[PDB]
Amino acid sequence: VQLVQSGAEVKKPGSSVKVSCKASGDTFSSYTFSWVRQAPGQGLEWMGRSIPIVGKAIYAQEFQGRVTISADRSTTTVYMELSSLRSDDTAVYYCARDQSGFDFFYYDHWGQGTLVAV
Amino acid sequence: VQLVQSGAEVKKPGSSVKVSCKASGDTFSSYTFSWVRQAPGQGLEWMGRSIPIVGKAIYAQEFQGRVTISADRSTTTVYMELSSLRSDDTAVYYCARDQSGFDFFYYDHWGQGTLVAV
Amino acid sequence: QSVLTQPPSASGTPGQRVTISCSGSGSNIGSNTINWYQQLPGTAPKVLIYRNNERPSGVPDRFSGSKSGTSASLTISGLQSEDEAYYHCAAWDDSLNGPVFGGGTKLTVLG
Amino acid sequence: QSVLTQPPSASGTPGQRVTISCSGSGSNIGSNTINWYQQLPGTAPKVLIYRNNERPSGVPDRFSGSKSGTSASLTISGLQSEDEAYYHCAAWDDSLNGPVFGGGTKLTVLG
Repeated sequence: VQLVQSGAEVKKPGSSVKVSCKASGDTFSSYTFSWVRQAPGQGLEWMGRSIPIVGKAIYAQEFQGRVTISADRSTTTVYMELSSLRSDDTAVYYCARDQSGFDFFYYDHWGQGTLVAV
Repeated sequence: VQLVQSGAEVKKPGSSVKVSCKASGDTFSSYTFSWVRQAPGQGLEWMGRSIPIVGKAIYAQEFQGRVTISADRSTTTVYMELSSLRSDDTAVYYCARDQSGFDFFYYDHWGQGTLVAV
Repeated sequence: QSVLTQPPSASGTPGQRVTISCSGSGSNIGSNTINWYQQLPGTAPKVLIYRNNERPSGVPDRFSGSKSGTSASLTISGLQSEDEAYYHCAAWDDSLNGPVFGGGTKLTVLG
Repeated sequence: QSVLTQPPSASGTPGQRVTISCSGSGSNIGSNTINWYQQLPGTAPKVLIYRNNERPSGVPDRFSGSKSGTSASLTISGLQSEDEAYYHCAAWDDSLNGPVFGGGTKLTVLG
């Protein structure tokens, strides 16, 4: 699992969020990449999970519908966009293959991550 | 839902206490009063729970008898009789409507109360 | 005497948040929700928090309650003049097959 | 801000055993297993303990986890210079119906 992720981005508050997570060396149709952010000093913070097949997704109860997670099987990528952009958003966004059992359940291998400063 | 209980009762120890609370502006058949013991400035204590239909009732786990239930649907009234009075019986009777669900269980409201001195 | 162990008395100034804890057993608290009752002195008791997650009749949302294991805690953030009341825990018990009740905790308003 | 609470930073001498705590309620700790992740400073997090008992082969025996009711303790043990990392306790939460994580503890290697 090479785990490809986009670079660090600082577009400022009220702008946009871009987080592409590319699968590599594995089958993406059975491997998803759920998203976790780290608030400084607050540890890991769950934001959502994706299903490459069908297209179903689950978002954090705290987060609104503004967070948008989708998957592209042809390019084997997971696309995450957050409409909200505030000072609290500043975090490093990490997406991980979800373990095993067709890989939708619980985090094992996080990628390099994308530090977003807002 | 307004419940009207009897007034202050003073009774000699070892005697019998008759106390009733009335149903007003409601379906007495579909309402039940589960009597609750209440010592002044002290924790509540369940006595019994009855139903107007058939007349089935359940009493305190500690006391197999002690208190007898009766219910009259025509007068929409519930009567409680206590026997073998003791000094510990100086407390209040609060009745109680039974929340929802055809009003056979749980507690929602209470009658003004009936203070008894033994 | 009460199965549910409540403190006998408590104090609190207006405006602050205070918790009251009642503990019971796993058959009545760990297997059933607890119900918190409030009772102004000299008056009939009312219901403050029920099902641990809702208020029966639009009761001030500043009131709250939590349940964990065999323990429950009522937290109120917004102390006010007529908050002096007796607070009770109630829960069904399968071993006794009846509603077991707490010993009642008096919340007062300090000067 | 996280639901699960962890110490901010626990330090110990090399060779010594260090305990990291994770406290919560029975909804996520009592009802669901506790797991411990570690991330080295500047590196992606790697699994340390999952389901409180099994480890992913490479992990040495020093790292162990214990769960008691609503509390969890990870005894890292055998402190080495590379122990310095952020430690996060994680569990499924039924109230939130999702993964929840701890506040994170910064292990420090003393001289």
